[PDB]
Amino acid sequence: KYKLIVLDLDGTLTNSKKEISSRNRETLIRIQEQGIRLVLASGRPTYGIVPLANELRMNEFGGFILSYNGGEIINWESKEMMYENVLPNEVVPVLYECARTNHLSILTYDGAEIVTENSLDPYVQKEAFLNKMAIRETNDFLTDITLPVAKCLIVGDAGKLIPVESELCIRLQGKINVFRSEPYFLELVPQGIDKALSLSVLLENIGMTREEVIAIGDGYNDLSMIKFAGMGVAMGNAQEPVKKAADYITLTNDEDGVAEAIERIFNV
Ligand SMILES: [Mg+2]
Repeated sequence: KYKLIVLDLDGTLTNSKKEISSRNRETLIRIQEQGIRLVLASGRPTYGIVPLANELRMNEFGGFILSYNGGEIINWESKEMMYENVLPNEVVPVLYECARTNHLSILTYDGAEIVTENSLDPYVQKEAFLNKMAIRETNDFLTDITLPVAKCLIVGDAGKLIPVESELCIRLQGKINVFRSEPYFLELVPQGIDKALSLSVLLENIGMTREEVIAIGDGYNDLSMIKFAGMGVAMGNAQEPVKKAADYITLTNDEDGVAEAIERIFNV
């Protein structure tokens, strides 16, 4: 029946320490050794997902990474890029100028580094810590980044960040996707890009149907993929409308809710 499991990271696969428990790690290696393919799907840049993919040995079992909210899909065994999307270059100065005017930091990603004009902003430091990426600070953001980029982030207290969200939603005329993940992280990613849409592109490419997929997540950004999957699973710490949309509600991330769901579905 089921052939593929898609997992969100923060609040889902990882615990409150942002680590993968021994139980989740061992159940996920087992189910892959048994032939089930794993997908990690996250807003994180690819570099922030890689250590986890390697810990789960996905490079050995044909796993996929869906990074940047679905903007990139990579086969982690072959390292072949299946789906790639970037922001229109011409929108980047508008993002920069809005951040500047609202005195908030903007960042983007350039290989192994986060690039920003303020490496001392605690929210920039938060994103770097989470993704284990060095920060390269610049005084000329637009000159010092390598374009095109898969995504930018504007960061700051929600009270200051929400009006930036509102202003860019209006000004950008739908040209890119604008939304907050954490309350202090404003995601700026290509138009249309979300986890379910990108999952659907993966399935079409590998010849699978959505009835063959389990998706597990917690946040409103996972709602669409939990509905799309044949078996949508909400974490016990999920948003209430996410729980209501799911086919199954599991335990919290800290309670190994991923392993508890997988073990009820498969015989490991
Ligand atoms: Mg999450």
